[PDB]
Amino acid sequence: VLKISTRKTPNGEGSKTWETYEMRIHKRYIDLEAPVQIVKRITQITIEPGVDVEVVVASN
Amino acid sequence: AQHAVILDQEKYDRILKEVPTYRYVSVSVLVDRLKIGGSLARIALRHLEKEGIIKPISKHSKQAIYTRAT
Amino acid sequence: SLVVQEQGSFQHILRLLNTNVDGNIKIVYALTTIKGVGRRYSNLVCKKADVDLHKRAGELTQEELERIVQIMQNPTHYKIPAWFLNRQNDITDGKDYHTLANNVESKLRDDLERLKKIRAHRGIRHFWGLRVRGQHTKTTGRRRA
Amino acid sequence: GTIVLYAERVQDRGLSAVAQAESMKFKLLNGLAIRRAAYGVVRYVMESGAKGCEVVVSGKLRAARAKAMKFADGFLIHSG
Amino acid sequence: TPVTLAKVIKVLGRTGSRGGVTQVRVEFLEDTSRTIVRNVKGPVRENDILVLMESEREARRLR
Amino acid sequence: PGVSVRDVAAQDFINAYASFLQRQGKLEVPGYVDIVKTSSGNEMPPQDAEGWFYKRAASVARHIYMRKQVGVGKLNKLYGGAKSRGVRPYKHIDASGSINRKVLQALEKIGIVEISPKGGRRISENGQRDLDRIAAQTLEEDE
Amino acid sequence: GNEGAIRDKTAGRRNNRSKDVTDSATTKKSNTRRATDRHSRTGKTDTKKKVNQGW
Amino acid sequence: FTPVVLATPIPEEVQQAQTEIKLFNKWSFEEVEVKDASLVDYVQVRQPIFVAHTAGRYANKRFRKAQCPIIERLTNSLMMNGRNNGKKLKAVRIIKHTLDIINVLTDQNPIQVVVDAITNTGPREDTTRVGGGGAARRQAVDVSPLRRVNQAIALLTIGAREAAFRNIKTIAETLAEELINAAKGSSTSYAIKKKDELERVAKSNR
Amino acid sequence: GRVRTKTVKRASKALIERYYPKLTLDFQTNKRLCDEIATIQSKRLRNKIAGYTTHLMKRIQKGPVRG
Amino acid sequence: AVPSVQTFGKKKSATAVAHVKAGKGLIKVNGSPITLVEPEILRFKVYEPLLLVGLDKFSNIDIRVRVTGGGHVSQVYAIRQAIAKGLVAYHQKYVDEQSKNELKKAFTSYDRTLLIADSRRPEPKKFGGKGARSRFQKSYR
RNA sequence: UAAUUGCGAUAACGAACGAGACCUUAACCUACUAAAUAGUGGUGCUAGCAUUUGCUGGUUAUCCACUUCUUAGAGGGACUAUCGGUUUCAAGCCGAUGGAAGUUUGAGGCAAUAACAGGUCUGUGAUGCCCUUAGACGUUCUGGGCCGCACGCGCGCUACACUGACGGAGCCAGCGAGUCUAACCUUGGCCGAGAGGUCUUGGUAAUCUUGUGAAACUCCGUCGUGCUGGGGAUAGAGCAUUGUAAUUAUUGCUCUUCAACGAGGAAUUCCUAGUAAGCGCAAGUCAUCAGCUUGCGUUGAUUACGUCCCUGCCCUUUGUACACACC
Ligand SMILES: [Mg+2]
Ligand SMILES: [Mg+2]
Ligand SMILES: [Mg+2]
Ligand SMILES: [Mg+2]
Ligand SMILES: [Mg+2]
Ligand SMILES: [Mg+2]
Ligand SMILES: [Mg+2]
Ligand SMILES: [Mg+2]
Ligand SMILES: [Mg+2]
Ligand SMILES: [Mg+2]
Ligand SMILES: [Mg+2]
Ligand SMILES: [Mg+2]
Ligand SMILES: [Mg+2]
Ligand SMILES: [Mg+2]
Ligand SMILES: [Mg+2]
Ligand SMILES: [Mg+2]
Ligand SMILES: [Mg+2]
Ligand SMILES: [Mg+2]
Ligand SMILES: [Mg+2]
Ligand SMILES: [Mg+2]
Repeated sequence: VLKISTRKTPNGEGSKTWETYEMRIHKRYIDLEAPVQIVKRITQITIEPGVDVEVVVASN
Repeated sequence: AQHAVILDQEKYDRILKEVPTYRYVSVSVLVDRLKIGGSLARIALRHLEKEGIIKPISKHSKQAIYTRAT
Repeated sequence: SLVVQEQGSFQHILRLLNTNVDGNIKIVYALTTIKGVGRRYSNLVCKKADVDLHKRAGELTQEELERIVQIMQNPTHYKIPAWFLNRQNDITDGKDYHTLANNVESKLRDDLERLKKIRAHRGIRHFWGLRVRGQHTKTTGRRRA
Repeated sequence: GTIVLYAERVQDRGLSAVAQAESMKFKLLNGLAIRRAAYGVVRYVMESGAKGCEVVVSGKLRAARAKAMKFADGFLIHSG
Repeated sequence: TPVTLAKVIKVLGRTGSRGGVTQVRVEFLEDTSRTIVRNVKGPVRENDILVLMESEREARRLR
Repeated sequence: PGVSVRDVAAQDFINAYASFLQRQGKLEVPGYVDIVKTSSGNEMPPQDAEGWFYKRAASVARHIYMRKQVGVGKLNKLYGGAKSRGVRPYKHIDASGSINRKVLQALEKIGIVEISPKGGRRISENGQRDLDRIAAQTLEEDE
Repeated sequence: GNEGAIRDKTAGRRNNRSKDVTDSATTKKSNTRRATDRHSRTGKTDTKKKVNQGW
Repeated sequence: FTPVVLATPIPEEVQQAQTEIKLFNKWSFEEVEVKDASLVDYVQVRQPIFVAHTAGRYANKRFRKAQCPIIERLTNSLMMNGRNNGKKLKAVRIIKHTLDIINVLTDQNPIQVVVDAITNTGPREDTTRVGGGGAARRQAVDVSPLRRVNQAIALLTIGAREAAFRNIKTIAETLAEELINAAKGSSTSYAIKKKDELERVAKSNR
Repeated sequence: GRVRTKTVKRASKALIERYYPKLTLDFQTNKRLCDEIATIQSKRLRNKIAGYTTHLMKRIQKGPVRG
Repeated sequence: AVPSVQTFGKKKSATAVAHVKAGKGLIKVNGSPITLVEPEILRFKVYEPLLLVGLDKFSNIDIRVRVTGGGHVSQVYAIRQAIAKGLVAYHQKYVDEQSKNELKKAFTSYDRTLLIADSRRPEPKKFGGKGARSRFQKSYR
């Protein structure tokens, strides 16, 4: 959870009110053993605005 | 500076003959007998235990506590 | 540790290094009433002089005291380091001293003078009876003088 | 070629805050009465079938002293 | 020195402008069948036991 | 029965080992000990003077025995505590890595600890050995 | 220069200390105007036409 | 008591006194009775306990305060004055010591002696600032049991805390001495003096 | 304070009005009835509601209730 | 495998897991006997279940406790809990009900929340004070 | 009632905004879907002690099984439930039981209409008008200044010690954050009294720093009421780090120097449970600098559970020649 904690006032007067924004980062991973074909079939599609898909290979 | 810090010969004899009758004996008790500062009082507690008189019925730092032998 | 006895051996108050030291205070801290011997310094001098730090100032054989002073005013020979010392790197002969007793009063004045005499700000600032380490002087320190 | 733009109309602007704000701006700037400009906006948003809508104009018209107005119609909730 | 013990029955309420004081009716056990209203300082509930230092001078309102 | 060292109260153990290392003679004690301080966050040196190097070594050993591996950087943190910054609030401060590193080097020459892969210092088989022994010694004083 | 700065008597803590403290030091906020917040000073005025014509 | 051994073993005084009677650090909760009517129901004792430490939800209701064991109340109250806020381990040990000390003097269950000083220092009646017109006199009141217990604890500990401040006697002895002197009010104890002086004034405005 | 809002109390009325046969002195089943028979947008509000239609049910059995 | 259950205990942010297998009566915590636990003044707080229910009763089992998180008191309240729960967990699956219940009767009738974890938790600080309720000082003039 | 929250009375009836609902976070799931970036039991390989099986460790994969603990999806859970007392037996309040949980479950987010000449043109390439515009009020470069010290006022930090200081030893969190066209978080190894230095290393991170082995705290010792070894201001002399730059001492370390302060007048602040108080840590700022803040967990109380005396506000009644509304 990404927190930013600012004063509300753009200046300085007033009882010092504080406010905290937060951006929630959700991260998942799924492990698959598959041939070459399905991988691209599975990566090109299921694509979504908002979700960041990243595919790594290899055992290290 | 105001007394109780050394071992004035008569003092040791005071420490042997004047310590029955103490239902309670500890560091504070030893200082209260117009004698011995806490330090040599603490050395006394150990060396009054060299043999008897005091029964060790409590542990440690800050607090000691002792009772007359039987 | 032990119960001791002693005759008339130990004397209360003893005067070494032109200053008075009370007996019946543990010899390490007893030593500190000398100008230029803080707790650390005394502790090491005593450890270096082959003395028992269970002993008061009062006890101590003349010889033992003899040693202590000797080491105190030559800390370099008797393998006390130098980073242990209040005047490393003089500024004239640039040797490494450890200035003690009546002498530290002098040497403070010596330095305070060298600054004033060379007209450097810290000196001027000293001459004025002000704070010299750069602290804000608006709100703090108003009794003094 | 590794970046690509595509324009696209919006399914009825009437339910878009941002669209209707920029409309007002254009109403006043093109020189319309204030209540006229505000009311037509409210009565088109409503017309585009909203549950409710409110328009504030704060600032100064002609007089030196500044004022505000609320132009509202139909239903709104304000919390949670 | 006479001790006089009374058992609290019914909490009456708060007096004293501040309100720390609570009115209450009691019944002494050493010869019952006789009620008195007292003023208390501490927190009180029913069946608590009060030591009346003197046994006959009940009070009322407190400013 | 058969014993470990975990079967022994920390202070009862460490003093028992302490005594032993002194009672022994095999060591390597820096020599700056008696003038050094243990941490920049301290005020006075140890009051054990002759000794206490045996104490930390004992402590240091027992610690490493109780874990996989540990280095100078961690011991410096273990042994350090609060430091009065005079009139400014307290702050934790690490202890000195000279004392520690030298303690690890000593214990190893004496063969109670060895270097470890991955990193740091690992308990040694010959440490396991002798620690489990004196622990057993310490439990048999209460028999 | 600096030579002057030390040579200059009438300086340093000693001197100030022996000088009485002014009373502007122990004063107030002064405030000056705030009970006139609502009473407009412009002397001008809008008018019921120009306001109607705009709002 | 018939002993019992398993792998990692439990010591003799441990096995013995425990399973048998459910007694304190090692003092008896049985016997130990509240010599003043009332104060019972407000001086706990039974359920018995090993030490005076307890993650107890004793605040969230008005009178549940009273169900806490009166020893652990006493120790709870030692741990204050800024520097000592929290520090219950500190406190707990002081009591364990205090009790041992008290035990040495005059025998008696030390926890019982605590009971006596507690009862014996609670103002049977007091006073409060009533209006009546600016010139505010003092109306006499009869103080509740709870206020009588509470106040006793505060008064007892406080007197000792002040005795303990700035002298060689340890905080455990000053507590002990206050307690003992208050076990039957010798009027040489800070608590009784203040109790009795409270009831003096309470009487003279009636 | 645990005084129920109007939405709840109003929903209890309306329910008891048209489903008195079915419903019960028991909340747990009264709970479940609500899911079937009525639409609510939160678990909380549904409980809220049913616990009160339960309460109302519970003292109807011992004489009428106004409204 | 032998008969075995795992339990845990919590207090503040401490969490103390226990394993109560069948064995010859050991009672270790983190890898040392329960007799070595420390803060020492509170040792009888974690002995507490054992004596509450009869120092035997453990002769057919082994206990290992592993406390991570929390602090130097909360860990003691967490380990005692997991012990007592472990004893009731086991009987529930391997002994019989009555045995289990009698055991719960002893703990509850005494209790420092032995079977049941304290819901108490730290309330968040809010701006304007160094505390959660505590407020920064003010002056007016 | 926390609530124009409801009950009830009732020329009103039935509703909408705001309150509530809702949302977020902290609490309960041996029920569900899983996990070599979390972890457990078993087994191989292996060390130490005991040996009679035992006890305590090692081994980012030598295999097997599980999901209790950790993680986060989906659900479930509580609705002041059951019972009781009280009340116009109305809404409700109170107690006992059970329960993870029964003070709006705890804490927040959101939050109507209206008022103010509240603050902000010094956040804005938001902005009207006035001013200025080449000897500039544009801009940049060098240097000083915002820190300047008879003094008044506020927030704070550290203290006056023995429920303590010091020295050894025990030894436990939670919220975070970290390096690409770069030099961020730093383990480990050596060197160094320390601060630091140096050689390497892991991590764009549940993977490495880090179990952030934090501090109060606990234990065994020294000291022994003495301005004492409480306290650490002020000042001297040296060593290092950041930076182009440290003088008016950035900060860090070492020796020395060793002030006031012995619980604080009139006054005044904050606070009701994991709260107050004590105690540290991460984050913002940040080249370097926290005695500040925002959050975090650790230790953990005393005392109410009331009232209208003080102070502040809200409501009704009432007067008004005010309505730019007692400025
Ligand atoms: Mg000196
Ligand atoms: Mg400065
Ligand atoms: Mg709403
Ligand atoms: Mg809301
Ligand atoms: Mg330490
Ligand atoms: Mg530490
Ligand atoms: Mg402190
Ligand atoms: Mg699970
Ligand atoms: Mg209950
Ligand atoms: Mg203005
Ligand atoms: Mg602006
Ligand atoms: Mg400024
Ligand atoms: Mg402020
Ligand atoms: Mg310490
Ligand atoms: Mg060097
Ligand atoms: Mg790399
Ligand atoms: Mg001094
Ligand atoms: Mg100091
Ligand atoms: Mg920072
Ligand atoms: Mg600031």
